[PDB]
Amino acid sequence: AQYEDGKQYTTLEKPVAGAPQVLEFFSFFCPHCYQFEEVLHISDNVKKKLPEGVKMTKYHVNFMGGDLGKDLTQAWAVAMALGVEDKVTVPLFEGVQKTQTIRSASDIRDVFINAGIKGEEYDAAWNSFVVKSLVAQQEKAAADVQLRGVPAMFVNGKYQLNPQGMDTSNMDVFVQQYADTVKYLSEK
Repeated sequence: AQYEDGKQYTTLEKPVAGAPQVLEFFSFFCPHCYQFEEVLHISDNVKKKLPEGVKMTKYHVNFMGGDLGKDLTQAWAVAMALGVEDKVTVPLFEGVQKTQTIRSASDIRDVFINAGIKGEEYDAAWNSFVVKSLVAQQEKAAADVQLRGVPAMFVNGKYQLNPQGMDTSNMDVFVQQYADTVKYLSEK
């Protein structure tokens, strides 16, 4: 076939019922994730090729960066609650990997403040049970597929993207192949 199990994707031997249709995992400590976001715009280009009626979910993970890694998962929960993913994703990545000015929860907080979220609103979200449940969701979803590496994408809780098995001579071609694969798996 042109799309083969083991090549552009792998199949989970343990299916995840009720899973989000497109589920993506990342970490702000994850260098390929930085590439995926800043240089490749993977999530974007995937959505651009997905059918209608498709919803797209992105979760942060705890297993990188220890204490600050977890703070970041709670911050991403806040980001999701306030609908401000698109205002903090780039400064969080750059703050962690480029400038290295993110060293504590407070530095994470400054990113939101500078991006215009109000201190009051941020702290309220940060401490809210709506956010706690959203942290639980992020952890549960990762647990459901026994996740040990990011970046990672799952389709219908059944197929996992396999970027290693795609050509990387050309960034644009890598992206369109990646996205087309998601679309194929989507219609499976």
